[PDB]
Amino acid sequence: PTHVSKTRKLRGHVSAGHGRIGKHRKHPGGRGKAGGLQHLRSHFDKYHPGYFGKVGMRRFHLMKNPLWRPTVNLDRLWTLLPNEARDKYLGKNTEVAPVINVLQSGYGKVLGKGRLPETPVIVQTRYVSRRAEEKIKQAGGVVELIA
Amino acid sequence: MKFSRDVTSSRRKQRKAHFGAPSSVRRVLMSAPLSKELREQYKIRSLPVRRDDQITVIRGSNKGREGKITSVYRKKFLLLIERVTREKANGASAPVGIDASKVVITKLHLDKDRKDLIVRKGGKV
Amino acid sequence: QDEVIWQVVGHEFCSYRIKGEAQNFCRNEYNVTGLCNRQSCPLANSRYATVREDNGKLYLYMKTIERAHFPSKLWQRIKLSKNYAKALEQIDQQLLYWPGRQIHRCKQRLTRLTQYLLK
Amino acid sequence: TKTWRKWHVKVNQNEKRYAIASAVAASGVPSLLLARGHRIEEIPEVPLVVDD
Amino acid sequence: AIHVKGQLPNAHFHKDWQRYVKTWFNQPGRKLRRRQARQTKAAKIAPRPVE
Amino acid sequence: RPTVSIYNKDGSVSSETLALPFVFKAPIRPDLVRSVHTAVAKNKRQPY
Amino acid sequence: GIDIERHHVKKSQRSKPASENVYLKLLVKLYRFLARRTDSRFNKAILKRLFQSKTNRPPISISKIAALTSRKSASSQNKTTVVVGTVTDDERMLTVPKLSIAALRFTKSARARILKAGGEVLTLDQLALRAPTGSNTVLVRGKKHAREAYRHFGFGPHKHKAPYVRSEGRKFERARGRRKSRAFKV
Amino acid sequence: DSVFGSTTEVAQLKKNYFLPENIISNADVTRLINSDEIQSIVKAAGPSRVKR
RNA sequence: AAAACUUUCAGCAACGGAUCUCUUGGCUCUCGCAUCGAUGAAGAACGCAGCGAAAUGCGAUACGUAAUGUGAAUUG
RNA sequence: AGAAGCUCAGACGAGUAGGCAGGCGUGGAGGUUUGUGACGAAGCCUUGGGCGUGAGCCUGGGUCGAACAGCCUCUAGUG
RNA sequence: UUUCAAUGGCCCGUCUUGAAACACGGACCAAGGAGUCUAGCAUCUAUGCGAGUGUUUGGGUGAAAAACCCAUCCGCGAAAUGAAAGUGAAUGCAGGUGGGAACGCCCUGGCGUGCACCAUCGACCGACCCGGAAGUUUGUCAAUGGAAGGGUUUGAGU
RNA sequence: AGCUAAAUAUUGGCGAGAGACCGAUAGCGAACAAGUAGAGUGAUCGAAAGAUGAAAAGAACUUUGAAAAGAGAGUUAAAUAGUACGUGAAAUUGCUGAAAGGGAAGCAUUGGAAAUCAGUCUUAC
Repeated sequence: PTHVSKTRKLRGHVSAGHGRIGKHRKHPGGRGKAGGLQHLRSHFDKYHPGYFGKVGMRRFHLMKNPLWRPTVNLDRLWTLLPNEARDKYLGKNTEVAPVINVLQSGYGKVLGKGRLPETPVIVQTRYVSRRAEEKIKQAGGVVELIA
Repeated sequence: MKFSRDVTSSRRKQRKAHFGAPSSVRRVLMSAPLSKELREQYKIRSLPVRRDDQITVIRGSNKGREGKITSVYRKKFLLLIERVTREKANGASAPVGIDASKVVITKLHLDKDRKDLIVRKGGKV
Repeated sequence: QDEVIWQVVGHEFCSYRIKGEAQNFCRNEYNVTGLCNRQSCPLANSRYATVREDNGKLYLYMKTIERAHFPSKLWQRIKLSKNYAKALEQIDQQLLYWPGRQIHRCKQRLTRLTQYLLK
Repeated sequence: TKTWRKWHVKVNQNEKRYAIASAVAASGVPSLLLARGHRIEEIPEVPLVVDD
Repeated sequence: AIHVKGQLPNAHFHKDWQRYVKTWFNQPGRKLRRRQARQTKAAKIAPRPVE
Repeated sequence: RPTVSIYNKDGSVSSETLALPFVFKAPIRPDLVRSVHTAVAKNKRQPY
Repeated sequence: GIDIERHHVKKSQRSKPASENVYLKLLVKLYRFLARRTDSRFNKAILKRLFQSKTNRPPISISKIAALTSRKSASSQNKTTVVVGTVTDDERMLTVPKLSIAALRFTKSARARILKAGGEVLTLDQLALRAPTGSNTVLVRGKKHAREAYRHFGFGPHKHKAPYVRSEGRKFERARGRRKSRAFKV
Repeated sequence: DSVFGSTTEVAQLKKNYFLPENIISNADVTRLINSDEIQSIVKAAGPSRVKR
């Protein structure tokens, strides 16, 4: 609100907490990001390096949708399934192997961080890492590419 | 509580409507209750005051005073009642105005329009 | 739960609490001390007793843990219309087992009410 | 003063539901009803439920 | 002149933006208006589905 | 669960009773209710 | 006149929770009595951690508790785990071991998984009955500096901390002072 | 029961809503402090307001 | 050095119009509506009442005529 | 034992710029107090009394004539 | 309360090393009169939920600008790295070591045990510098592809 | 080459309903005879100003005075409401009482003097 703020405690104090020797002036140091190479260089160099100059090549008319590729790791593949499917298939030897379509989960690539249980599993995806596939095949499952 | 949104609850608007009411609207604003005999005879609780009516003062310093309505003085929301007067210093007499809600009608000056008004307001004659 | 009630009503809004500028008075119709405190908090104590005055007649109120859900039968009434001494022994008897230290407080309260009644 | 001041203020729906459940629980405690200012010294039971 | 921690300010507010502030105080009113128009269309177009 | 009595139009107790809903066992939080009430009571204000 | 360095020196301590939670104050009131009527360092530390704030009480996880209680030698057995904070679920572990945790809050997933798979969930007051001196209890803490603020604290020349930047990309604090091709790297 | 549900079973009229869990199982702290489980181990109580 | 005078305090009386209470006003928001003019508009000027300067209203049919409604006033 | 309470002991106390904390006062909003009021509310005057370190608060008498306040929270065109 | 006597007491505010200042402003009184709101950001704190989170763009529902409820998206977070092409995180109980909260055992220590946090030594991921094993087909001699392995380089990583 | 409803906008006009808005130095410049009075060749500039009482019942009459008025009386709940009208602050002013004073005054501290005043007590046991 307003009643638990300052300017309710500086009522009576001259200068309102901005000092006498220097005062509260409008823009004594410049407006906005003015500086950065002339008199704000100390703050800019020590707290925002890399701010000035160009790095890299431009891309004209960039569109994010063709680049859309969220990634999921192996340690979340079984959580992508419903609880009933995990109960039916995790740790149980069956002729029919559970399938996870990570694309319907919102993922464009399956990454290999984490461990995967020993039960066989079918992973349907667009992209996959090299050792992500190695662990899936190690766990007895297969990776099928989706497009 | 009022549930219509065509009617206003604003004090500003209600006071403005009352004090800016034209003469025809003030006619209904100046309404008086009927006496018990008239109420049981006409099945009417209240009628607007008319000149020549017979009334009795029910509140104020003139409580109980009776007389014929000499003029319903609409622009001040006052009733002037015969013999309800005040003695000025110089010796003349000035009328004392009584609000219509502070009197009770004991005899109506019946016209055929007043009879139509009575039977139109769920009454009989 | 009794502590929940005190933390809700004791330090903040309560219809029987009268806070003025440095102190708390408890006018609650079933308190003895007249001050606000859990030990003496009538609503937040399930087993507690009081005295109040009525038309020359003294009244002792009690309430238990069993009837908490029913406010109508929650408090129990007894009336006294005898001299002070006997009125004292009644509170002594009625409280020699029930509150713990309310015996002395309601003896003090009964004292002040009987001075009221004579005046 | 400006019209584009923030008049309405957001509460998480879960915290709104928390408060509603807490208030219903509070209504089920006779001591809180008396403390808030309700003259329930003679009502038969809390919560007071009447027939349909 | 920028001496505090945090990211460098980026406020695009160097035009006359107060002239073009858009408020939503008519959001409940528009919602009711759309409801009434939808119901008016529902009653007017007969058995035919509204969509 | 504890049961609650049902009262007729004449104030008498009816035989039918209801179990206490689980909502009455919820935590009672005056601070959180006050904070939500503080905010919700600002949602019908008109601008000035 | 006395030559004293400083006068009236309070150090840093919190004497009560800044929270206005009635039930937290009830637990604090219990552990105030327990700390000062017992010689238990456990009770004193529980009282101090009840005073602590949200950033000073990081959430602990089911798997982290399982990891800490299954450390080779360990001898964690059936000893109850005590954390002054929230216990969050870890979906990544597919089987939850039989565990006993006492905590301020359990997330709905974490509480369901613990009860469904083995052990029990306790509040800090129930712990005060079973182990009123905190005997055979594994007191654990969350990672205080896993908070995002510590990813930025101490930023400077050659400190390798995260700068406060509005966006991530080739245009955002990446050219001068960040690589040798543009003047220097700092 | 349909409107608010329980703390372990979902409400029918509120989706994926469960009644909140308290941080303390029993709020009767005085009786829990004065219980035998606590007073059987707490060291002998020091004096109250002490003589000077 | 007593009075006068000057200053202070209090009472009463002046000067002044603060304060308190009010409010047919303003401000802001929402809802609904779409209708100026060569068939003379917006605006301006001069007039018009038994007794009127202004405001309000009207145009030599001039604080208005007709028609419709109400039903007995207007009022200094 | 308004445990946010009670109690014991020791050391200590200057301060501009400045930081922090707890309080006093004002207009409006929610709740509350069987709240005060034409048998005199608000305001105003006072060589009356009382409280607080203080911001202030209460009261006797005079004037006056229509509304106003305590407490818990909300808020601000708040000294 | 008033007045007297004794002692003490310069005119306040302001910039200033320094104001009683022969430095500035102030004849007097009443009323008005200056760190606000908004879009962000950062620390801290409170609350809810928590690998999730956010109902209020809308729709439903209320006769009502409130409250209540709600599908699908989406924001932020759950992955980084590089200019890009691209690749993309367990040798180990998700390692050692040092100090460490709490606990246990023993007779004050000792012994275990080690959360949190730092010091440090590694392991892994991306770039950078080498190294080119398969494998793919098209140029098979090749074209393309990148494995093992090495640097003690680097990242706002695991 | 061309037309086209709906969803969208709306500091104006018109009709409504509101408000954690302002309360007569505020809120629109204007609550009132306000874009008025007044200013400027002109473009333009642009105020101040709400409150007797329930009712004028607005003070008949006698008396003094050239009159204005005063003094009685009268009206009223009230003229400590008389239109110079609710309440009526301060600056500043006159009267009265008290006090002080040899080229400032004010203040602080301590007590005297004079005026003024409360508590306490009287009782309870």
